Amino acid sequence: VNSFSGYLKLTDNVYIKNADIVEEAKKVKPTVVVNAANVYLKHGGGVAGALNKATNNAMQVESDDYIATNGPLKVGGSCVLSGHNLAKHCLHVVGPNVNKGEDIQLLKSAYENFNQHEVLLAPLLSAGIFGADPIHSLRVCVDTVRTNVYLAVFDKNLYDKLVSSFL
Ligand SMILES: Cc1ncc(C)c(N)n1
Repeated sequence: VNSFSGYLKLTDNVYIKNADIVEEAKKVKPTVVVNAANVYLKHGGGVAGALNKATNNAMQVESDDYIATNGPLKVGGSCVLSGHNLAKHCLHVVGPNVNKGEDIQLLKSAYENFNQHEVLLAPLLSAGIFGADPIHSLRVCVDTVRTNVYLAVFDKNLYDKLVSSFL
C-alpha cells in the first residue's frame, strides 16, 4: 500500500492523475520525483522550472555543482540528486526535445531510467514544452516502465484525452 490518492489505474504498474507535480510532491513526499530535465540541468520552465521554483532555487544550485563536476547528461540519460523539500530524491531524466530536433526513439531510453526505482511520481517525458505527442509518451511509458509509476498530468483537457484514448 502507498500514499498516492485519486489516481486512475491504467495497467498493473502505471497510474495517472490530473495534478500539479509540485503540489502532489509536496503532499506525498515520495521517495522519487522525476524532473523533466535537459542535459545542462537548466531548470528554466515547464516541469523543471516549476519544481526548481518550489525548492527556492536549491535544485538549480545543486544542479550547477553537478554539471561543473560531471558535465552534461546524455539525451535519454538521468542522474539522481536531492529531492529537497519535495521528495527524498529527484531523478532528473532527459527526454528528447522535439523543438531541438532530437530522436524520439530516445524516449524509450529515457523511460528505462524509471526501472531503477521501485516507485516514482513523474510527468510524461518529452511532453509539454519538449514538443512530443503526450499520447505517444504515455504509450512508451506503459510499454517500457515495469516499476510502479504515478503520472501527474498538468492539463485537465489533456488528462481526459489521455484516459479516453488509452488502449
Ligand atoms: C505534471 C506537470 N507538468 C508541468 C508542470 C508545470 C507541472 N507543475 N506539472
